[PDB]
This record gives sequence, structure tokens and C-alpha cells, in this order.
Amino acid sequence: MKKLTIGLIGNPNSGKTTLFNQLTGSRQRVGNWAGVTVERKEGQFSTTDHQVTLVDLPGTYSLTTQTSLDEQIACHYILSGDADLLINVVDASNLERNLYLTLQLLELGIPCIVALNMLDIAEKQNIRIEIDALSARLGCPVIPLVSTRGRGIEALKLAIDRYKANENVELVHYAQPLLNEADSLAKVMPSDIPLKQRRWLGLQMLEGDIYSRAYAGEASQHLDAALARLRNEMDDPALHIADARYQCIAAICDVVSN
Ligand SMILES: Nc1nc2c(ncn2[C@@H]2O[C@H](COP(=O)(O)OP(=O)(O)O)[C@@H](O)[C@H]2O)c(=O)[nH]1
Repeated sequence: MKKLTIGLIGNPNSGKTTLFNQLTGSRQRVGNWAGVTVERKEGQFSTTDHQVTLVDLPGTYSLTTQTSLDEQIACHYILSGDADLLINVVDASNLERNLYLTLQLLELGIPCIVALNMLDIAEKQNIRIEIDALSARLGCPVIPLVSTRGRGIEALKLAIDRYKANENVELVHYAQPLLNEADSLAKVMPSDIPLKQRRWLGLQMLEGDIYSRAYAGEASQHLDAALARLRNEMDDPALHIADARYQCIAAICDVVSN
């Protein structure tokens, strides 16, 4: 039977293993990622409507590439198109740090559900999150979990059964020239890669990500000239990409967290 395929992704020590184990139980297998010794781990569970294959991905701060294997493994999987959606396990006690990865996933346009974990930890650090406010800004569902107790697991399963395209909201606000160059690069990348993904790959190349150049086909030959123009228009275009992301996250966090 064709199963619904979900990628489980989050920072290290966010409750991803614990969430995975509560969801799949004994119904899991362990192997290795193709051509490396890093453990690949997946399992099974059901919701009301769906039979799910849950693929645990290695913990990572980001999808940007002495960049660990975990990170390239996670990014390569997200970019494959194998998953129908992702569950982004976010540690509510370190929200701003954890949202770097979330934004990366949201800019790629993959259907996403945020599992907001470590809520008790947030609580007793005197922080609470405005959950719908965060959902409104992310353009995707935000489901609160205390996953060691199994709290919100039913609500997470309910959200899987309602999965749909993220709201294509504006997130990071890049200077227009960076967007114009990302688009020029996008235009000449392989036609079968979705547009949002080609535009993401383009911004990553401009930022200095080397792995991304391998997806970009002949965009790779145009990159030096794109960077020549931007250096004439601004100080450190790559730093501007980065600050744009961090401004975005910080502004979200100001409103959502207290
Ligand atoms: N307080 C609390 N602890 C949690 C929660 N989820 C996981 N943990 C614990 O935090 C530690 C790290 O969790 P783990 O699932 O191993 O994280 P992973 O690296 O992302 O796979 C473990 O001891 C878990 O039992 C949660 O929602 N609340």
C-alpha cells in the first residue's frame, strides 16, 4: 500500500527521538543512510485516515552547507521529494535558535507541521508562547506537545489528517537585488525542480553554500557574475542574506514569546 511519508526534523536534543518512539513504538526499523554509516531510522503508525511512514532525520541546526554529515543528510532528504510532509520538532525553551531551521523548511515550501516541544521547560523558565500568533506568521500549523508524557500526540495526529500546503505568507524580507539574482539563477536551474526550491537554492548559492551548487545545474556558471554585481551594490551580500533571516526570527519572537 502507498503510505503517507513524513520526515521528522529538528535541532539536536529537541525531543525528536522521544516523539519518534511515542509515535512508532515497536514498529520501527534501523539501517544506515545510503553510502555512509550514519544510522537511518524509520517506523510506522496510524491516524484516523492514514497509514504513515515516519523517517527520523539526523538533528540539525540548519540545512546550510566543515559542515556535518547530519546536516547534508537532512537537507538531501528534504530536497528529494520523498516526504509528503514534515514534522518540525521545535524546542519551545530555545525558540529563536530552533526557528532558523523552521524558516529554511518554510522557504522551501514543503508542507509542514511544527511540533512545539519542551513546553514544561519553557513554562518553568517563565516563558509562554502565543501559539496561533506563531502559526499565523509561519503559515503552518503549530501543535503544542510535552512528548515524554504523550501530551498533544492526538492533536498532532489530527493535524496530520488535515495536512495541506502551507500558507504562502511572506517571511524573510530580502533586499530586492538578492531576490533578483536568486531568480536569475533559478531560471536556468533544472526545470523539474519546483520554483520555490530553485529560488531557495539560488539564495543559498549567493550565501556561499557549496552543496546547493550541485542541485543548480548550469546556474553554477552564472554565480560569480551574480556575486560581482551584489558586491558593487552592498557590503557582504552573504551577511545580508543571514541578517534578513535573523531579523525575521527576532521580530516573530518579540510578539510570540514572553
Ligand atoms: N521535559 C520534557 N522533556 C522532554 C520532552 N521531550 C523529550 N524530552 C527529554 O529530553 C531529552 C532529549 O530528548 P530526545 O527525545 O532524546 O531528543 P533528540 O536528540 O532530539 O532525539 C530526553 O531525556 C527526553 O526524555 C518534553 O516535551 N518535555
